[PDB]
Amino acid sequence: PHNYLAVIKVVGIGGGGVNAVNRMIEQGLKGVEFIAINTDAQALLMSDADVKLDVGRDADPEVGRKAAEDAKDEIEELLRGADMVFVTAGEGGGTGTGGAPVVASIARKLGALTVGVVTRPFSFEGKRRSNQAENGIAALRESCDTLIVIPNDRLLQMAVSLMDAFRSADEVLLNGVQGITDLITTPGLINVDFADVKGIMSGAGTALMGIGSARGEGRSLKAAEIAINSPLLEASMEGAQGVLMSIAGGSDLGLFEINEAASLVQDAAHPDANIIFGTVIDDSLGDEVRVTVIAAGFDVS
Amino acid sequence: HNYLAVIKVVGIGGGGVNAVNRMIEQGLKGVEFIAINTDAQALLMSDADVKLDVGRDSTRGLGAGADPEVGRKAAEDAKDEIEELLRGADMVFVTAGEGGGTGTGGAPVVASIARKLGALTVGVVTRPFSFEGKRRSNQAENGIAALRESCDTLIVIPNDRLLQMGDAAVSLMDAFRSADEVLLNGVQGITDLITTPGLINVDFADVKGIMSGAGTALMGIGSARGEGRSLKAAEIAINSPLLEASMEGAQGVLMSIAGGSDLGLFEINEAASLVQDAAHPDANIIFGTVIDDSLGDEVRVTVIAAGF
Ligand SMILES: Nc1nc2c(ncn2[C@@H]2O[C@H](COP(=O)(O)OP(=O)(O)OP(O)(O)=S)[C@@H](O)[C@H]2O)c(=O)[nH]1
Repeated sequence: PHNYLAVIKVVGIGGGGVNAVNRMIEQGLKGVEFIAINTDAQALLMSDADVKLDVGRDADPEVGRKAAEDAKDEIEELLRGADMVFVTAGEGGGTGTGGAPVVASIARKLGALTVGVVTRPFSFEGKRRSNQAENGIAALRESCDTLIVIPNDRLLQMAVSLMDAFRSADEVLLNGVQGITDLITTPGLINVDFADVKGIMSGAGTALMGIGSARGEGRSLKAAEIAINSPLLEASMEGAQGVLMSIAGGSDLGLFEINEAASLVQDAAHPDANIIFGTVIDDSLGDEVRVTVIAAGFDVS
Repeated sequence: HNYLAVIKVVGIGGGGVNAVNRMIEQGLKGVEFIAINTDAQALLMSDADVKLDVGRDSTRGLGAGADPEVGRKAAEDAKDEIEELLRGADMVFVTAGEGGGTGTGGAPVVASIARKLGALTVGVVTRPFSFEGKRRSNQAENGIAALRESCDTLIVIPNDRLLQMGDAAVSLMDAFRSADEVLLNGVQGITDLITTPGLINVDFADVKGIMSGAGTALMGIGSARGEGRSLKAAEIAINSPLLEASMEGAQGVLMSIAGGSDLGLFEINEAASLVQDAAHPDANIIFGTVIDDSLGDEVRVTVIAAGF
């Protein structure tokens, strides 16, 4: 599936996934195609995504899986020609959890680089029966090139109130897509080869994410140090066999400070890691920079 | 506190969704608008930020047939989904016209979810006009009782009182537009204190303090222009037919006065002094101001009375 404009499709499925996609649209995530797949028969969350599919008209993960399988031909036509496909059921469970692995499985058989994004709920939300959430991860993992896992519990170490906890979760979920897609789609001083992104993420397994932000003097080293040490990475970093790092910032981000952060991440990473590094121009940020680190794979000693 | 409060306004059922459309058309700022209904077509014409169609198999997109139990089940069936839309709100408004199936039965579900999450939860609903018939009146009564259980504060506006206000409504359509406007005035009279304060700043913490667990409430509205406007608008508000002449009895009162950026303390204080004198001798009264540079020489007073 060769392209020089990388075709990136972002699929939100189920109520939480469509809601995640609506937030990306509302925040102006650029360069990707949004697809909203509703999986529930009794309700429909509307969306401004350019492409929409209501497979429900026909809160169990099993119900979502069969609804998605029932619509496999339509989903495939929707995904055909993508170089990369993100799939997420977003926050909360339900039918989207059963549908996401089917979308992933189809994207991968098509040859797209297939990236799942899945959240672990906060421990205080309790647990609905049969271990559903943890079976959704395992199903998603069997059919993704890379599954990015966001353990929401680790956000309470980044003092957090309940509303702040929920909002922090929504924002890091949006970053699990945007951090990577911006690096591919929006030019910075340091640009990356999509084939290198593919070499890092194809068949790579589960990955964790870290984020950091800083302003003013020494901002790049500071934000990179926060990101590399993020509790959301759960110390995945020293074993990771593949590391992707993106620095978003204004047009005036200097080569020297860019290179300082690049050097820090190479020191932090396993000696044998592939490291993909680049920058993103976002003039809306003033003097803030924002760093995303994706750490994929594991040390096998 | 420098805290940025997140406010979500839910309209559920046809009347609630039309009220939310009116809030959007009048430029109410600082809040996210959510529309919930049992009719995919009506929702298509909503301008809300989030639109959720519920009860699709039970109603097949034609509303609850005036049956509140149908509306309750459609909302409850979509509880996890509604909760994920509300997650993160500091304050939630639930607005509807009581008396039909979708709003009557579904509003208490929305409010219970928001309350369980700990958001300050404010209902703003109408009673149907008496000419709509006794079944709608009874259904609304029951829906209001259920909603009151789920809200921190529930503001109830009787549509019958609207007919004693303003000019004689030409037509059913204009009367319901008047209902839309008063539901907007009830939401905006509170949220603009938080989102666009004037000289006397009443913030989210202050509003939570007086509206948490306050119970059933009434509203009055008044506006005037030119010389003596603040005293005039405040007197209209506290005599409002909507307040059912209950200002004297209220032990909790929130008042907001909106005016241009040149609304000054003398004027503000003249209106507050008027309202203090008409209030219960033990009333807790919070006075706040709103900047609204679109108003001209006009000021708008809103009074929320609770604690009877
Ligand atoms: N504010 C406002 N209220 C309305 C409007 N139309 C009707 N109402 C009031 O709202 C009440 C409930 O009507 P409506 O909201 O349309 O029903 P519903 O909740 O959607 O219930 P349904 O599914 O059985 S049709 C009516 O009895 C009437 O008093 C409107 O356009 N704006």
